[PDB]
Amino acid sequence: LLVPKLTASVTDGAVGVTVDAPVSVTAADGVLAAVTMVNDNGRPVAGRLSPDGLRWSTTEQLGYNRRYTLNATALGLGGAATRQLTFQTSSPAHLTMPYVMPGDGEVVGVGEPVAIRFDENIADRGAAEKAIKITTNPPVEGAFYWLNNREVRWRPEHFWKPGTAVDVAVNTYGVDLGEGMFGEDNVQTHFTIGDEVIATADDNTKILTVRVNGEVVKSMPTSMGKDSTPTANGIYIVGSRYKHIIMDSSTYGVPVNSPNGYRTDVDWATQISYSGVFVHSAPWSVGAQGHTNTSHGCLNVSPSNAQWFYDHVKRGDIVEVVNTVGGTLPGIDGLGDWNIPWDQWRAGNAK
Ligand SMILES: *C(=O)[C@@H](C1=N[C@H](C(=O)O)[C@H](SCC(=O)OCCC)[C@@H]1C)[C@@H](C)O
Repeated sequence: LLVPKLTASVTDGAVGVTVDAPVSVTAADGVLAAVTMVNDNGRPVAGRLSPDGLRWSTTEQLGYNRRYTLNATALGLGGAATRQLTFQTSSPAHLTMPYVMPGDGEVVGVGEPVAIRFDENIADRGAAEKAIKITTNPPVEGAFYWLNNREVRWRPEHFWKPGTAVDVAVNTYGVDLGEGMFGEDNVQTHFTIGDEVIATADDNTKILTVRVNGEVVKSMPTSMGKDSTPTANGIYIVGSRYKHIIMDSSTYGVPVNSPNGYRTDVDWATQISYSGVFVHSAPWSVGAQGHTNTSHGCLNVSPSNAQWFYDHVKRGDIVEVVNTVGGTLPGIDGLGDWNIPWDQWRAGNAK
């Protein structure tokens, strides 16, 4: 003797409906005979009705600042039911776009953190972290930590195991990231951890030793930072690499015209900190390399050793500098994540 029932995921009259989720309508004691959704201009949204006729759902992205009208009719054996629902979606003050590293499909070293950089300051860090789904295989515990107002990083306690798949789903579209700011879009990346490559620069020997899966494969005489501009000790993540680059001290805050400044074109340069530490070709210091520290902070090595390093070291490999007269690389450098104690990194700084 029964009347079909409709259940929609939105209510007639709702405002600030968030656009992170599809809109659905379900029939009970009947099936769906017509479902249309239309924006404020009359333009159809459309979606998919399940084969059994019980569940309809939008299949495309719904937009910010829209007024949508949903019409639905369920026919039962015991009669009909029609509903019309009109609702408004979120109206952002601003949009932020995330950027993920490392690159999709890349193979990286064991020190590569997952990085989500937003193009605006994030007022609700908690909401951002909750929108980011990380899958690891083999599964391994990790945690988020913020390097600044825009960039959050995720990593395990220890260096990744080689062969780990890492999947990163940044599901920020439709999510309120605080003070009126909503994600511009979703982004996705997937990467894999490659060989373990750790290079150690010991100031006691002035040798940079590259170890691949625990074996020494290269031993590089090096000249590090002179006593007045020493190389900071600690763990550096390998970033980008250049056949040649102009090193401009202005990039890192220091005027070229200034006393500690510089502008020099160099070869075979591998970046290991945002503060501007590189491993690079230094033909002028070949005689100092292995003996005395002469640089601004860079790991000077021979031209063939620098090119070797460019060819054999990858994004996410590790350089550890030890025994220098300098301090420790900042944990928030950009490439100094591993210098923050796990207890502190785990507890995070979302609040
Ligand atoms: C390589 O020599 C680079 C260079 N490395 C350092 C560094 O270790 O930061 C310098 S000096 C920055 C500083 O504040 O030193 C203390 C002196 C008061 C610079 C970034 C260049 C060629 O990229």
